[PDB]
Amino acid sequence: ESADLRALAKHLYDSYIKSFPLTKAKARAILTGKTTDKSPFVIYDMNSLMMGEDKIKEVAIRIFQGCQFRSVEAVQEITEYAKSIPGFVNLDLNDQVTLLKYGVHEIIYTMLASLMNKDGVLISEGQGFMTREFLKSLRKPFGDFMEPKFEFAVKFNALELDDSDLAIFIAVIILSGDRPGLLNVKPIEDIQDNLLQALELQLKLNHPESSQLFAKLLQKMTDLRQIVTEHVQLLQVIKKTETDMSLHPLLQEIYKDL
Ligand SMILES: *c1ccc([N+](=O)[O-])cc1C(=O)Nc1ccc(C(N)=O)cc1
Ligand SMILES: CCCCCCCCC(=O)O
Repeated sequence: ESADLRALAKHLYDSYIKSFPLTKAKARAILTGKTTDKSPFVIYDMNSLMMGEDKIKEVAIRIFQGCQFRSVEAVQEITEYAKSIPGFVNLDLNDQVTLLKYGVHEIIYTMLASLMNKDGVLISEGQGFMTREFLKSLRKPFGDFMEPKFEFAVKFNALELDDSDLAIFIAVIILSGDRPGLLNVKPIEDIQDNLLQALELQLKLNHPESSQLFAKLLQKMTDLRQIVTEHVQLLQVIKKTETDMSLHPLLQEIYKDL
């Protein structure tokens, strides 16, 4: 019944709003100049960077650590959203951990796109805006850290998803079931099947003139999978380049053996 899928969609959107404080709708209002929201301070060089902590350890490292800790914050919100996905907390505890371990970066980036346009990314819960060129201008290893996220976000944002779409899409991601190590795959797939049904109906209702958006959105799951695997290699590069730099353990466990 369509009715139960709508209720699932409504449930997930509600928990998404409750777990993610900077929605795509707010981020768009911030990025496009709307009077519901206030203007970000735009970091685009070192000096504007050094005025940012007024208004909102070398430069590239300082930024990379803020990105690092800003990532843990996202994992916490994602983990809290996950708990609301019906059936998730009833799964084998070890499979929960595995679903999160693998899903978290594909969801963090997917929701991260909401904060991006081709020019840069919202930072410090939308109060800041660090330009894409300033990030690309950073020293050798960190200079290329965020570029592939921007490239993805540009293509992803072209789908023009709203938060109510993303809430279901993100749940679909978490409940994959093709994740390595999963002890009991069938109840995960039963959940994902319901979510995908929910996602599909949601996209047809919310984007009726958007042909095959459902298919096109699932295909984007390929780009996410690429980003995450690409992202871990540059992590290993920096751990060996900067012996002195400390990756958060919560994040370390995410990359442990992929
Ligand atoms: C930055 C630097 C390092 C890592 N990492 O080793 O996992 C991750 C990041 C990163 O993506 N940080 C981030 C993600 C999402 C947001 C957000 N949605 O606001 C902020 C920062
Ligand atoms: C999106 C919040 C991040 C705060 C500033 C830290 C830099 C992270 C980034 O470049 O995305």
